[PDB]
Amino acid sequence: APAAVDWREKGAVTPVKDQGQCGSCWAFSTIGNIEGQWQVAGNPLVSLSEQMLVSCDTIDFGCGGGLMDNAFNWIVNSNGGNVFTEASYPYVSGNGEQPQCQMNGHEIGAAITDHVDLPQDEDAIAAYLAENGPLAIAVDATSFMDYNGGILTSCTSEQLDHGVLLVGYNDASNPPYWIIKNSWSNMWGEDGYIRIEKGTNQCLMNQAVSSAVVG
Ligand SMILES: *[C@H](CS(=O)(=O)c1ccccc1)[C@H](CCc1ccccc1)NC(=O)[C@H](Cc1ccccc1)NC(=O)N1CCOCC1
Repeated sequence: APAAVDWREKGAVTPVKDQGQCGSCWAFSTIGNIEGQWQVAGNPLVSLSEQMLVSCDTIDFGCGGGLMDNAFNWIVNSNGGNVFTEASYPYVSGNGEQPQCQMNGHEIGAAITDHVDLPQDEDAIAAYLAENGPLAIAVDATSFMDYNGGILTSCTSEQLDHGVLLVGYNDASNPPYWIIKNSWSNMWGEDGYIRIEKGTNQCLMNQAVSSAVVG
């Protein structure tokens, strides 16, 4: 594994989004991972549709919550592997509205075939990230609620309750850190991102790391 990687610099990460007043973090985590896997496979970066998941994934609960594992399963087993573009199916649940599922002639932005789980092992996660692109992860978000910048070192690490996107790390820092894309707009945190220390399982970040498989 290299000393640092930042997939934003490598072209695999779309702008920061805003889930709004909807518990759809799990959909943003899933979609962010697919956006990265699709780009790393050699396709142009394209923003994909969280709304598709919020409205159409019948395993998960829309704004009531969900799991990235379920969302990847729904895409593959119920939507033919297809993921619609954000342009085709824009996000409208930010004020809590939850319209019926559309499905119908939507532009297909990406396709996946499966998903994989990573071990609860920060070194293995870093190596896989560096080779393969941004990863869906779960965290305890308790300490995110009052984040105002810098690197967390004493994150509350009690119970997973939020899905986010792991986009990089930097070991050449006191302390080493992960770089995480949140879905609370670009006004939150460090332009929508948070850094947490790497190597002390901050916020339970190692516990539920996954990635879609393209091709
Ligand atoms: C998204 C997290 S958040 O940013 O909205 C948030 C909210 C409150 C505290 C901390 C973070 C989402 C919020 C769900 C919600 C809905 C209404 C009111 C309050 C909270 N969280 C989830 O969807 C979590 C994500 C998760 C992913 C992977 C592992 C563990 C958790 N999942 C979740 O709540 N469930 C999935 C399983 O079934 C029931 C609930």
